[PDB]
Amino acid sequence: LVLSQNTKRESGRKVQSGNINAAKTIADIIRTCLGPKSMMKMLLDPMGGIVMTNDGNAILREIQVQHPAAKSMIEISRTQDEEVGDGTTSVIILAGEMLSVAEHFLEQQMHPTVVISAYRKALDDMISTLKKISIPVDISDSDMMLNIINSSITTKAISRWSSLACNIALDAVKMVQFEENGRKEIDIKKYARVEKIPGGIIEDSCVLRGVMINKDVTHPRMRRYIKNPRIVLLDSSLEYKKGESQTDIEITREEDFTRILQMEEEYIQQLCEDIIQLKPDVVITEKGISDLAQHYLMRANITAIRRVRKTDNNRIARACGARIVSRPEELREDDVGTGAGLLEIKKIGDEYFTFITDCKDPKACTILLRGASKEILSEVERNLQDAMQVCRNVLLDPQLVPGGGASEMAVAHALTEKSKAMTGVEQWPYRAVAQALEVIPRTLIQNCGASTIRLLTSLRAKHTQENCETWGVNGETGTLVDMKELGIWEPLAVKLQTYKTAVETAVLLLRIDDIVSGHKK
Amino acid sequence: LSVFGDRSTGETIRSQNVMAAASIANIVKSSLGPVGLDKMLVDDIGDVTITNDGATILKLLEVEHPAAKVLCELADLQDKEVGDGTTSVVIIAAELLKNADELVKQKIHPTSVISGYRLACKEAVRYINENLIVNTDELGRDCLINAAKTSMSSKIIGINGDFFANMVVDAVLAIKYTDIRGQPRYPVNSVNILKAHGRSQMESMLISGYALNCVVGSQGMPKRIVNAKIACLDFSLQKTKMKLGVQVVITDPEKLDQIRQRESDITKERIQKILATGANVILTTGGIDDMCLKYFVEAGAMAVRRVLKRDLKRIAKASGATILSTLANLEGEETFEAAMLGQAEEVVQERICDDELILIKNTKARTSASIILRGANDFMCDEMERSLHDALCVVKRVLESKSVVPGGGAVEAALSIYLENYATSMGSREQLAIAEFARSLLVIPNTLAVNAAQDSTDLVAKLRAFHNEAQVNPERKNLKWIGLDLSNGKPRDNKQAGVFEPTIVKVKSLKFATEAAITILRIDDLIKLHPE
Amino acid sequence: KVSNSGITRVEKAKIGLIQFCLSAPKTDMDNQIVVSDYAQMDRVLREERAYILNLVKQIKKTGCNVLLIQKSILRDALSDLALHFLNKMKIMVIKDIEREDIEFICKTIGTKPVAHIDQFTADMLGSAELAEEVNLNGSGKLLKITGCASPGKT
Repeated sequence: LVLSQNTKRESGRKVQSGNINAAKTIADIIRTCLGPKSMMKMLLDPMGGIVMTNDGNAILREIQVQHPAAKSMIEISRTQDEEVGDGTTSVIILAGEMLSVAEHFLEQQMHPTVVISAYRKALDDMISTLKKISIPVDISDSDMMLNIINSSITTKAISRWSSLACNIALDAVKMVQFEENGRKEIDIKKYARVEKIPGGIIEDSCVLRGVMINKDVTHPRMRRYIKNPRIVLLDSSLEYKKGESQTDIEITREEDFTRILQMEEEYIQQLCEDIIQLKPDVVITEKGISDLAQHYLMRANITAIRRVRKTDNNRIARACGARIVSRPEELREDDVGTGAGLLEIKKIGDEYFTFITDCKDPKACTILLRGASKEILSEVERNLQDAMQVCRNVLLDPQLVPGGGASEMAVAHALTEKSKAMTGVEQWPYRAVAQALEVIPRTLIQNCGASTIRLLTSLRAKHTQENCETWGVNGETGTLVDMKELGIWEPLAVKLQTYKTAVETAVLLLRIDDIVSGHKK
Repeated sequence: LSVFGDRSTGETIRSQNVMAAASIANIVKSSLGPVGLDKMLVDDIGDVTITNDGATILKLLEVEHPAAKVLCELADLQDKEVGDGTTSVVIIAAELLKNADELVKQKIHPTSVISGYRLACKEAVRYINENLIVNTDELGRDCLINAAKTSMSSKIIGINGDFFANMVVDAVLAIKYTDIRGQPRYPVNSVNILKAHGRSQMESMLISGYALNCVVGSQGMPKRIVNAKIACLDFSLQKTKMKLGVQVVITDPEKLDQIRQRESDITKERIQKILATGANVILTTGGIDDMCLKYFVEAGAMAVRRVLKRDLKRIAKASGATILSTLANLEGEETFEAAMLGQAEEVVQERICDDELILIKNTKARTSASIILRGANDFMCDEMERSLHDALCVVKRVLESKSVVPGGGAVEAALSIYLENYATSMGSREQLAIAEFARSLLVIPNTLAVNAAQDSTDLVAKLRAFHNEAQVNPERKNLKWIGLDLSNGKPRDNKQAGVFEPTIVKVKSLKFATEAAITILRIDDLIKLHPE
Repeated sequence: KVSNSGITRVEKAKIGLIQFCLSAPKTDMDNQIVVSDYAQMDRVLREERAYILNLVKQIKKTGCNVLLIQKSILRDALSDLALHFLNKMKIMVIKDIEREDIEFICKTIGTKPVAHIDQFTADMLGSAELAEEVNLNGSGKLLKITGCASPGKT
């Protein structure tokens, strides 16, 4: 025994071929999932549930692997999804085909590093080219935004609900802008809560100008319907609490016991009139609520809700503009819940809910998803996540790119020109990258079901013409279509991060040349 | 006659040790030089770790044979001292051991070999100090970029080497530090490195300041402050305990309420004393309670909890704030002074990869440098941060010792022939050890070529020929040169090419390799003990 | 290793080795503060602060600048608050001195220890030409005290 006693090793071209095979398989298991013609994939989770979704990221996230490079690709997919939402419908496919053409230069005995340098030059030129072929677009103009969203979503199940989806996403994203950064305000996608409630139909789902609380009134008396409520956020518990410093009491005289019993009652009262001094209407807390304080608030005709999740508290506060408070004696009218157009408690069926709508200028909002069943609802919300993500990306960058593979073909002939002007050994890898790019439109074609070779040739030949870069591939017709009238547009940053992570995947995998197992630590 | 294990002696154990050393060498033989190809480890459970830096590999690789553990520890030490050369030093040690044994494998008495090795190391370091190149005349940023990007190849980032070297040199010059009163020492690891998967390293950004891997404690509390009011506080923020044993006993119930009242009012007044100073930013390794959070929101200040101690110490050094374990004074009363405050132009939490991290820009007291990495996966990001840490290490060496060495193996290129000539001087048997030292040390070009996959013998011969010519016709100002390359598979002048390495790398490398050879070669028997 | 953040090198340092802990006074036999009243809270807090303050103030008044503290695993070691005072007053400080090392140390630097406040006096404070924390091992840091006017035979 020398090295580690049951740690395997493998070396060289075998390792490179194995990793390339793994990457190719990873790409392959998803190649059918892309495109407006896309398939619909469903998963068997380890612990019983059912998950069905087109989105590649979730598909891969429900994959465990043994070969490592596959795990690397998995993480790559999850990163791209996190950053941009979609493109993962394409990113891993592009990376896999990139690698597949890449390996062809290994048996050329072409050492990897020079190919890597070629890839880096390729990425630089691709970024430049895409920036040259963008289109800036207004952000205020609503219907163009809706068109963008429809374009980015007409690949998953929500397509037939495109109008509702686009309106939902636009409404949600537009009204989430924390202007406190001067003119550099940032939107956030953790206040845009998504709630899945079964029953009803997709058409019933709508944007609620407020928050959803899956709780109920603590006592019968509090009114379940209020026009202009005032809201107080009590982060602290509203009841008598442990003396944190392990206090103790040693009474001697009879009255003392009943007196201390009265004292906690009195403290509860103190908190109660401290609250009511501000003339509130609504009491919210993440902690519990004493039934005695509940009594006093009832006597003041004040609605109280108990034990709500902290994130939910934050969202409510952002909804009615008030700020959370943990000290009733330190309560300030500046945190009065002004800005709640209506307080209500309905029944969805066997369960109460809390509606706080019609805020003056709500900055927080949750979306009410009402469909058929929790798994389809989860698919819907994943699609909504992707849509609202790309919408926010647009609100960060007003630059757009013609998708449908059109940009890909533009990049293709651009790199072809650079290559034929760029003599050297690295030339062949460069044009190899160019050719590898061509497969996104290809996959579009097969998922459509048309003559892939002739269609692709017509596309490429069409795109040698300088006068037009907007020629792309229609999802359903399977015919060459200029993208402008078709209107499938995408945010620039999407496709940027797409290629960028792709070539990173390429370099990271191509540098690998050996395997070692069994670390046991 | 020992229970629970046998023993091995002489030739068997010698060959075994060489065998293990060669094994360890071949483990990393493929990860050195501007064409080095990185390693990666399926751990046991999928948490893989791509890396080409040898010391990392050795540490993460379990080892059982003794001599191999010796080599692993040597690699770890080298990393603790240089940062690269774990690319090289392990190979050097193994090759020297191999040839030394090959001498011993015949008969040759080991201690003679050891003495020859000692002489070889001393001669070699002296000749290097006669082979030194000084950067003081050379342009600072120029040679810094050169050394950086030289280290940057054989790594994931060598392609972006130019950009990365620019960033690294900017950071290191921005982390200047006045030492013992006579030294401009530059602290490695002072620059902060944060990994963030997502965009490419193309978009990886240098921070003219310091960066925090923390978040805003209270969502209602603001996000950006254009003012520099930054206070540090080790002292945690809770409604205080009695903190040792102090039981509270009540014989008059009338006061329990007021007791509880101050149980929080103590923290309240502490906070109010802090804020009345006007500090708008507070940091705390200790806990932060919601009681304090709401007060801060009502004040609109900045609060961060559970920050690592090193980070806040760096904050104090940058902003000029004072680390405060508590509030106190030369007099007993707990007060707080604005003089304790540190400054920085603007402090922002920003969302990178849907995770909010806290930035501190342009502390006026002392310029700080932090670097953010952007990449595809966590694997590439953390391996590149290892790379960058090595980069900062080597640049620190360059600045600390105004002295540079031509890279690409010119070192042993010269050393082999120079020691070859010097060998005949001794006249003993030890010149045989000297010659074997030289020939073994000639391994670096061999590995370079094989990893570059061309005729290695021919490149090595051409190198030796050029250097031997550099040892004829002592008018060598037009006959002394230096260089070797791989990308074109033919020699060059690395001095012109910019391929440079810091001197301390090769110096300490050869010294430690010599020590390792001395240790392992003196072995002649292992005795095993099966455990209790 | 050192325990003060900010002091690394001291020149003309006067050394003193102290055994009694620097923390809240905890008696050999079981003791406890009782709280029953109003001013008890702040009187406590203010007064352990005052006690530690008296300790450190006398320590400085002796003129010492380098502190040595032995193990007191049985009970409280040097308190954090006292460390704050000492660092405020710019005193070199070290925790965790092994009991077996104490005889060697006092032989070497020529400084008899002190186990109570009163006995701590400028008479016993040893002096050494230089003392500081070297930095080797990259970050493995070590203590040196070179040069002593009272040359220990060790």
